[PDB]
Amino acid sequence: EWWKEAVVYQIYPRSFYDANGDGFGDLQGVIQKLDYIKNLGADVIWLSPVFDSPQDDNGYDISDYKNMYEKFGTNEDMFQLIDEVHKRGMKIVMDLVVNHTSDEHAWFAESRKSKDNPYRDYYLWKDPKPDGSEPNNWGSIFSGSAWTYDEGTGQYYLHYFSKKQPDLNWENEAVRREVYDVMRFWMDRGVDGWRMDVIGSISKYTDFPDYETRSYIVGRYHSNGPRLHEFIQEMNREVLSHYDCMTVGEANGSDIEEAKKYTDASRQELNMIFTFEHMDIDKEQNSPNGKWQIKPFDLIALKKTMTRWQTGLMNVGWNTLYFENHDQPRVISRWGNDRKLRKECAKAFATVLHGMKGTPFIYQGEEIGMVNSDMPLEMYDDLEIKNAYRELVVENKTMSEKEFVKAVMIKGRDHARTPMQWDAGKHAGFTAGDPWIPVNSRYQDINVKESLEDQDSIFFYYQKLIQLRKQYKIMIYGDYQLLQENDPQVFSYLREYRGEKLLVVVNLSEEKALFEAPPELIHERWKVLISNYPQERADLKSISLKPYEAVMGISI
Ligand SMILES: OC[C@H]1NC[C@H](O)[C@@H](O)[C@@H]1O
Repeated sequence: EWWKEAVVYQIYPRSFYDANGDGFGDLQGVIQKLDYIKNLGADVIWLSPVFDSPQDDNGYDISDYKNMYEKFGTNEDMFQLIDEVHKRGMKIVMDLVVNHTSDEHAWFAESRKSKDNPYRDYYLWKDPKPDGSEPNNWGSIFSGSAWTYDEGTGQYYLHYFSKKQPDLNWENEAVRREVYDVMRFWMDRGVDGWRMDVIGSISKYTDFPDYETRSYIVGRYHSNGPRLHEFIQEMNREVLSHYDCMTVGEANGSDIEEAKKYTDASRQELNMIFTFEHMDIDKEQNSPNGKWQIKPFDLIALKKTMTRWQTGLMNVGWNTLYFENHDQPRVISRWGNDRKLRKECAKAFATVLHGMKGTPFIYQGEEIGMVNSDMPLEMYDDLEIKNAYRELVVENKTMSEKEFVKAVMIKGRDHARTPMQWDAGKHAGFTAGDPWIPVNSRYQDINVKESLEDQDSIFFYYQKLIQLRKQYKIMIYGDYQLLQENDPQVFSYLREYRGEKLLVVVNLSEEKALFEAPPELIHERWKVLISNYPQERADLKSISLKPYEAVMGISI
């Protein structure tokens, strides 16, 4: 169970480091930056997908599971990376993307040819309605219908994501066997585990029932299908049980009850899952604009949600801890201050997360406080934006252009995908060429070089949080109790382990706040383990908190 004690660094490789100068981050670039990641202190790297792919969804549309996309390199580069990771005592986790393939995968190129093609049932084909329309009213996560018509065979195929991402038919045992072969191919070559892309979607309701009623709907049927956990238990039996591996499922649609199904060790499924419930607190529940209908940051909602996951998986299963990935904006821009208080704010969110029970995930650039971009809408790359613009602004007019732009400036996935900022030179030192997407305009002030030269950097704060997790067993194995539950500024909680107490107090606001210890804790003596402000005190019975002040103390 080394995965319980791990800290994971997530790499989005096309934006991490470009070794050959074409503006596209590559595998040799990752290799050159492994020493940086090890010095930070992560011991597991999760690579977003580098498999061959036409890049309709930047690698999450896979056309060959057993070869690299040309701009990342060759399998020989991938094998070298695996060796270089292991040489440094680290582990490498790959992205398993098996809810769907590219429509340019050989399986689909065969499948679509005819209803009697041997690969026809590798995907999900349905007749039109009598009037020619789609089999049902299901929507794609990237706007529009979940179905696309094939003129040649007169049937629609299903895609929860883009039209170039047809969903695999997991009802077909041959499909499941192909997936397990891919897993064994890579695990036999040293891959230490898998992050499983939208694993909550692999089981469908084969009736494809309409949602109740907007033309296209995404809801309860898009995840948690009737055979989901049967399939994952099979995957464990056939593959995962045969390897010393780590698994994290990207569990779309997960609540805390579903998380127990996924992560209870006695169920022999996965080690941990990503949920979206803490990421969902700033969208309206059921707007036609989905994620783009933004609500202000609500700390009470964050506290209640994260607390439900800490208590729900306190003594069974295991949590993941994240605020950032390649699908989320920079958290300090989204929910905090990314200007005069950027360093304090970045360290505050880091303290909230890393003081909890679970496996922390650091997204590339989070550890230096990277921020959202001011680039104009036409410089965004993500197909999600182009498609939502068409549906929400042009066709349905449920958002004005101005409000859509404002929402994309807060939540667009490309705020995670601008190049990693290594120094204040050209293109922040990401590339000698022309980057595939613009470098954030603030890179001269925010970059790895200045971070390593500044003892007060966010980077060294993250490095210390990781050191503390390795030093203080209470951080890995202590229980969890929310304090000051209804305080709208202060996120405070207590971990307990073998008579020790860990107190975490974080002001997640720009204004002065007040922490008062619960009365039974007022006479404890504390050693401050970390704070984003200087501390010289052993009593924490009341703390007058400055903007974004974070304190972590251990009882003595
Ligand atoms: O594969 C579809 C979808 N799954 C979730 C991934 O994190 C996201 O980047 C991708 O677009």
